[PDB]
Amino acid sequence: DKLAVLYAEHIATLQQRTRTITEREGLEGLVIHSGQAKRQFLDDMYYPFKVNPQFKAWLPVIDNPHCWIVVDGASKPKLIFYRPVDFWHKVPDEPRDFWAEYFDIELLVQPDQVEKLLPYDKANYAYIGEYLEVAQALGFSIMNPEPVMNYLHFHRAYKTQYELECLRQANRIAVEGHKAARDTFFNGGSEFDIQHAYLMATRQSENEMPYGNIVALNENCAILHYTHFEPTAPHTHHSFLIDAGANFNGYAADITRTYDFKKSGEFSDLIQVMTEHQIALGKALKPGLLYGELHLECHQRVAQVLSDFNIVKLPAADIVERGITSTFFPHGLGHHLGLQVHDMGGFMADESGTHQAPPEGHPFLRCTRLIEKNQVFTIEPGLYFIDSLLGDLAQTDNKQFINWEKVEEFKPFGGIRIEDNIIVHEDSLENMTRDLHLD
Amino acid sequence: DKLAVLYAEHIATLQQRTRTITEREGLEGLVIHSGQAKRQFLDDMYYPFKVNPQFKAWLPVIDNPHCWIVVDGASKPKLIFYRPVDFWHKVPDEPRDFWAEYFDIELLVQPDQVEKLLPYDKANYAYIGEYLEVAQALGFSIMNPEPVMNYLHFHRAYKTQYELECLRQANRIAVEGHKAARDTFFNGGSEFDIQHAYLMATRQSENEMPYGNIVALNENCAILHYTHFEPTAPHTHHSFLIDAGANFNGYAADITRTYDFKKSGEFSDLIQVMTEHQIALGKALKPGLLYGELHLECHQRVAQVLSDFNIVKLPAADIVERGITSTFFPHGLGHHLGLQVHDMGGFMADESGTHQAPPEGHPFLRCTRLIEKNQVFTIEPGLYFIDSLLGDLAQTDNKQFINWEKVEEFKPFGGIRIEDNIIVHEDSLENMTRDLHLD
Amino acid sequence: DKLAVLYAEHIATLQQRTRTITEREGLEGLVIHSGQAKRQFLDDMYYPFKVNPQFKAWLPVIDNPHCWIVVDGASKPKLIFYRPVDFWHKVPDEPRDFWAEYFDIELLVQPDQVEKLLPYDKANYAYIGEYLEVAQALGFSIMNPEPVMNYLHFHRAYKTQYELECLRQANRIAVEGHKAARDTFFNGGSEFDIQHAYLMATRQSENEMPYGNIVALNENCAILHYTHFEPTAPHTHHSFLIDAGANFNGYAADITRTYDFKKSGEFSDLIQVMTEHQIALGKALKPGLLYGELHLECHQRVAQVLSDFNIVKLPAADIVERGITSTFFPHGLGHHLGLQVHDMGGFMADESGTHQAPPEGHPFLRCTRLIEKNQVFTIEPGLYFIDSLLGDLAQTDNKQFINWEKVEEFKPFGGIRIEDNIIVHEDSLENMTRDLHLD
Amino acid sequence: DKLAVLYAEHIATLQQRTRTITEREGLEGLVIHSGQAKRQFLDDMYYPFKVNPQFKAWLPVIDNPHCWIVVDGASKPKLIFYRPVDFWHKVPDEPRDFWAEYFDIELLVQPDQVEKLLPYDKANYAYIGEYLEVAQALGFSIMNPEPVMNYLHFHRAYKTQYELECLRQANRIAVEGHKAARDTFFNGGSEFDIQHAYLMATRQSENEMPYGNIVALNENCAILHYTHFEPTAPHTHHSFLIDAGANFNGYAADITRTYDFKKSGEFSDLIQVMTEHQIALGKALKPGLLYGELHLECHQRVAQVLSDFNIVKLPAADIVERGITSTFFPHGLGHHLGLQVHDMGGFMADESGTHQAPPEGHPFLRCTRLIEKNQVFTIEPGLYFIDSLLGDLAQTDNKQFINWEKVEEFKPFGGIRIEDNIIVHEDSLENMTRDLHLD
Ligand SMILES: [Mn+2]
Ligand SMILES: [Mn+2]
Ligand SMILES: [Mn+2]
Ligand SMILES: [Mn+2]
Ligand SMILES: [Mn+2]
Ligand SMILES: [Mn+2]
Ligand SMILES: [Mn+2]
Ligand SMILES: [Mn+2]
Repeated sequence: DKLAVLYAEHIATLQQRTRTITEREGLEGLVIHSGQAKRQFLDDMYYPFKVNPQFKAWLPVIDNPHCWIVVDGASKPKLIFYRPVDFWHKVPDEPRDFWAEYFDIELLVQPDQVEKLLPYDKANYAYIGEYLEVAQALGFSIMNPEPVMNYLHFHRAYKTQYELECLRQANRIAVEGHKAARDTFFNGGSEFDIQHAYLMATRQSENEMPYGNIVALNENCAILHYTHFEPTAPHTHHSFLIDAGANFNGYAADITRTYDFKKSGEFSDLIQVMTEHQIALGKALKPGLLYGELHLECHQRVAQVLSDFNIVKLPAADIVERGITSTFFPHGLGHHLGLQVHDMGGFMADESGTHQAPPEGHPFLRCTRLIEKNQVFTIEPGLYFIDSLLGDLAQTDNKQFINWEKVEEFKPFGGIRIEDNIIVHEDSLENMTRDLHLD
Repeated sequence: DKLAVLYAEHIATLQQRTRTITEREGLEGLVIHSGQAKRQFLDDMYYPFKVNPQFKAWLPVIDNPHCWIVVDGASKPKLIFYRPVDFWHKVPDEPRDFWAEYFDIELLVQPDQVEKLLPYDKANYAYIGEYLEVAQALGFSIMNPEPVMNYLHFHRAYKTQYELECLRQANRIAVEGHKAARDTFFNGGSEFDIQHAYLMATRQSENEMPYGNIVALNENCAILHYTHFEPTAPHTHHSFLIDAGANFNGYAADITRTYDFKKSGEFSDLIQVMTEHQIALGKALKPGLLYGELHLECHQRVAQVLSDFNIVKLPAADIVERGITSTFFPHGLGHHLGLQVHDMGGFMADESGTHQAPPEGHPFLRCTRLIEKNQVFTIEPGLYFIDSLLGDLAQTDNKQFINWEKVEEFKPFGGIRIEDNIIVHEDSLENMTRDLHLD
Repeated sequence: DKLAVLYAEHIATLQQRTRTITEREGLEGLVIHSGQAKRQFLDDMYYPFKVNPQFKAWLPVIDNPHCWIVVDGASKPKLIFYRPVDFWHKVPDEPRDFWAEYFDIELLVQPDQVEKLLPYDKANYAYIGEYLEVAQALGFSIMNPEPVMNYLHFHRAYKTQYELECLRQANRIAVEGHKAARDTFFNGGSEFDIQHAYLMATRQSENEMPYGNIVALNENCAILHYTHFEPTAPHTHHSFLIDAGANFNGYAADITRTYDFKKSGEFSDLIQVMTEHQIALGKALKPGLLYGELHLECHQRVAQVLSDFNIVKLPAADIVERGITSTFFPHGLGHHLGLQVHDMGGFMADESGTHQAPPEGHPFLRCTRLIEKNQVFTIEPGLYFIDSLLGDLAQTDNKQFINWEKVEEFKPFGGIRIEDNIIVHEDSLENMTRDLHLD
Repeated sequence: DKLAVLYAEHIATLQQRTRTITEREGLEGLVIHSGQAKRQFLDDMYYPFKVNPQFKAWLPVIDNPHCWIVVDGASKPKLIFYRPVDFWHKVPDEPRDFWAEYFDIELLVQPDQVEKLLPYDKANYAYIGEYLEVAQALGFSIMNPEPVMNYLHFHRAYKTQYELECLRQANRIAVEGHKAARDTFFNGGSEFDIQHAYLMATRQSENEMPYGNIVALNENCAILHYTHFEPTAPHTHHSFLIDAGANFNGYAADITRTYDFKKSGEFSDLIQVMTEHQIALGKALKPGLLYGELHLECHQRVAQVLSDFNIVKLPAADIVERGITSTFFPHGLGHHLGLQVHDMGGFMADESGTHQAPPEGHPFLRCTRLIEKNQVFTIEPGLYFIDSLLGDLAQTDNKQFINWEKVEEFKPFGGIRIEDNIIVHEDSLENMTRDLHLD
């Protein structure tokens, strides 16, 4: 109904985008491959299927390989839809969903008989997909050409109204998970118990999550890419960090929340100050401003928190210029969000694919691109107590400046990250995460 | 300590098998590659890791890519063990578990720094792994030679005592899952709720499962490769079929049970009668018998049930000779079980790789090989009410013989399968599943 | 094959222990004598053969005298095997059991032709055996020296996985006995019929039993060391108490069960709660705990049962404080079990041999030693109505605290003992008896 | 009542025998020790009690150690009777049996205090017992003096009218036993099953048996000291050799029978012929004939059977001269029987102890002594096909003579032995075995 309608402009929007770049590069159209299931070595099991982002761009079909889109930006889009008819599979209906009518559908019953339903002459058609050799075998010659990719990847930054609804919906699901996650941390459950409380509340499986959820207690908070889910709970609960999203129609939420168990004490106050910095950095988004500048203001804000709590025995500004903040805040402030979690385009200046330079002493910044309307961002300010980095700084001459007596008090809490998913409109911001009553 | 003691003899066995086939095929040794992480197309997210079965045949390291085993059956096996030390990950400990003692362990910090740690001259070493291009770049020319793969796959039928213990231990975990899934069925939970109770009880995540679990309610029970998990319950609970295992040290369990929701009933009775055949089929495993024959026996048994219950209006003997049983029982009785769920060597007559022909009527049978001691099997007799297969039979000259009214009564219950994991001993059968008092 | 595989580590372990103690005490090795058959005074009949425990420690040859072991913990163990070849006995083919390969076996034809095969200079060998006058005669000087006996007896508490499997296997057999014995009790069989049913089911003779079975009906249950087997049944069957085990490869089961003839009654109730105390006392075994204390914990469990059943008219705590419990429960809770029923090392705190003080309440205790993993225990809590012991309590201060009217009610039923055999693991207890599903 | 009256003559008959030898050797009397329970090496378990034959020659007390008889052959004998009073054993009744009134009974409650109930001056008393060390401690100087031993042993050959009833009561029991044994053989029971049917029917334990029953099937029959009891039955049933007795009041039976499973064939005929010969040997007992000759007569009969059946080509008498009957009949013909199975005196010429010479050909014989009245005997004529002896025969110049094709047809049946317990009278014979109609 609501989403169904917003889709019509989605198509038109893409249809145009296709026309522009097809006709510009001398192509008669694109052929976009959802992809294939990957078989495990020597085995008859498969890896969980992951759809070509460039395919699901067009429609919410994320769970079906051997699917093909042919589009030129002029003719109605033709879709080749894998619907096999074996007795061991639930024979699903012919596509009668909202997106169906917007495509010329042909049913493919066996993955090898595609070679007939694709254009006879594939000399001016671009294959957009992973399986290069499977392409060649079919007749294709042009395969993922950089101008088409660079161009398509630039305009992915600009979401249609359909996309923006999808992302809103993804956050709604995620937020529900986060509440169930939070509640089981206060009951004293294990990492494993929490992860499965989240999945339970989202009503999504481990493999539907758009990224592997990070569910950390105590020290594990500090570990940024903490994958493991400890089945037994710790002897004592101090801190809980969860970074977990959800899927809707190919679009990802991405929400991080840190919690103190005692709701009081130095760590409790540390999160609340960081929250203040987060929300502020959340509102600082506006078109015209380069994303890199918010990243510089984040280091400024952390430096302040490090000064005020006497983790570092220096004024805010001296902490920044010395390069100390990077030990406690080693990662980007955030990134574009959408079909892919770390979404495409966030480094680009123009549709050619030209790189937008990163600032000051942060040459690895994820998202540096000029903020515009219809762009969706993450805001992930972090403050961590990581041993390997604290160890590296201990060797460095800055060692004298660090209050190690304070650091050691915090190590059992691990660290903090707070992440929201923000839409930038023309004269307003839509904090999708905070608009849904998640503290 | 028990597992540890069995493991010395595991190494001795594999060293001997390795010495036999390397000598036999003119090889100086062989190099077994754990595998790599697969990056998703155009993305920075990866697929879940899946260790090379040939790698995990040696030791229970299933979570670690960029690991290499160099082995000739005479020298102490060399283990190149991936252990990166980055600040965003929890530093893993140097391998110190029971198996470490049995390998000369060198640590590998960067995957591409492996060049220096493999044999200088890879002339007569066979690479065993998925990643052929990498093998070539490193200088290997022999890769997965059929003679070696066939030999190893043949002898994988004969479990060491180490392996049988692993498999036992796997069953033990899976049963905890089965118990919890059953209880939540009888409390009127959804397919999803059930699945997540299984995960909760076994304390293993979705991707730790040896295979995608099948959690079906009522009508989904007839769908053999049912993968979906309905978040919402059906309105009325009739039947529940769960086929789900567990991992221990790289060895799978593989258990199916069917339940009726009501205490009693027609389907209730069909379950227990089917259960009676499954036990008897389980007991009919005896060395020097061709598995194929038990499959034939299964068809006889399934016929008797179809006759007795008045689903088909013929005597059991007519039902087999008319071909009717296939419609209700279309798959194999079972398979070898081990490192792989459909384990290697199961179609083999000898260690060259030569096929053992299956029975005339069912030429698509999995397990055809001569039963022997120290082999582990499944026994999955089934009776399903499958639409596409029933339709097909309504077209044939057997339509008159089917009680379509009684077939319609059962359709809401879907189908039945009951699967156990049995080790075959010299003068006894150990039914790992039933020893654990699951019912 | 399972036990065969475990044996390897067994030999290793014993070798290590031998080498440790033989070096420590300046011994070049030790000689371990199986024993001899004892002739009956003035007769040409012999007593039944009872192999030296120190001999069977190494291998399961328990029915052969004139066998010798020479070991230093380093060189391959020598076995002098007695193999007489006269027409009047069945000459079995040379040793080819799973243990053969581990020994340099030299055949002995005549027991007095052994001096040829033993070390010429016996100065630094210790003789371990009973037959001292034979030791001296062959040239031995050191015999059963305390330093060595003590060491071997201390580490006998730590069972190899082989030894644990042996002990499980003995329980398997014993349990078959207890079922048959229980059954013929309920069929109104005599003590003699029960015994012979036990032997019939265990498929072991009287002389193969690791101890003289206790098989007691009615009032005989009150007699702790009841060796008689009354051939005619009593007039009424009230109670039955069987303490009986089995042999496997030289290791002992030691199970006790008591039953009421009617399933109902007060005595019946008493069994049920004694059972519940016995189970709990079973689960209370833990590494880092003096068995001593578990003995006391029993006493207060016993008192509570006497309180709850109007046998003693005091609150639990005072009952144990007076010394009332020791009349109804006049023996130890249990003992180490292994090669010997009351296995060695039970009361030592160190491998020197020095004692482990019993609690202040009782200085009679068999087993006082600090519990650890890979140690096997009996839990024999009991409550009896012995006249003699009740007669002494009549002649003391606490005489007017007892319910003589209630005691006479129980005296037809004799008493209760409930004995299990439990292996202590690191983070679990394995109750061998109850794992086999004898109630 | 019946044997209660024959006891007084028994006592008296001994009182004389004593007086005679005590007077003659100049001793004030004898002290006869029942014995002691032997402790197992390093253990708290004991061997089963075996009573001093000399102690049980007076009365039937076979179950009780630490009993002492003081007897001079003049006064009424004294009996120290072990009667402990502890809470772990049944306290039995003060002797009130048919022998108690003939002894001045003194009660012993603790073995340690026996040197106070015995004579002050032990200088002129002989200790008769096994425990030479315990004697010295008590003060005895004379121990087991040969003149006395030889005398009592000589006269043991002459049974009192009491002793002859006892051995009649033992034979009654054994034969019930033997019937069960035969029945379960035909029913296809194992050696173990047969043995326990025997013990069940006799209502006596293994250790109550006067000797180790020999229960042999098939090829085991050829084995003379076959002690094993095979728990599983053999493939096919052919033959069955049992040699098992019983006990009454310290007096042994000793009966052997052989059977054929088919009641027809050549082996069935060989038994039948051998049992005629056996009965004819059992009738050829006459006072005044030296047993030595019966053996020779025996050897000449077996010879006949070896010529009749084509085992040996030669005629009866040549067989005997060539010495070849010692290959098929290599043991004695029989022996005196009483308190001990191979009873005392059977090699003695007179009461001094001088040995009666055995027949020239066979110095290796038990019984050589002249047959007289009141002397009980065994006749064990045997024919066996023993590989050991038949190997010694084929490597001599008598190979040619025997029929090797024929022996190989009998080897499956092993051998034959038939044994009866006969009282020799003045003008009659009393075959106690066959008088109770066992065939
Ligand atoms: Mn995130
Ligand atoms: Mn993010
Ligand atoms: Mn299966
Ligand atoms: Mn399965
Ligand atoms: Mn015990
Ligand atoms: Mn016991
Ligand atoms: Mn005999
Ligand atoms: Mn005899």
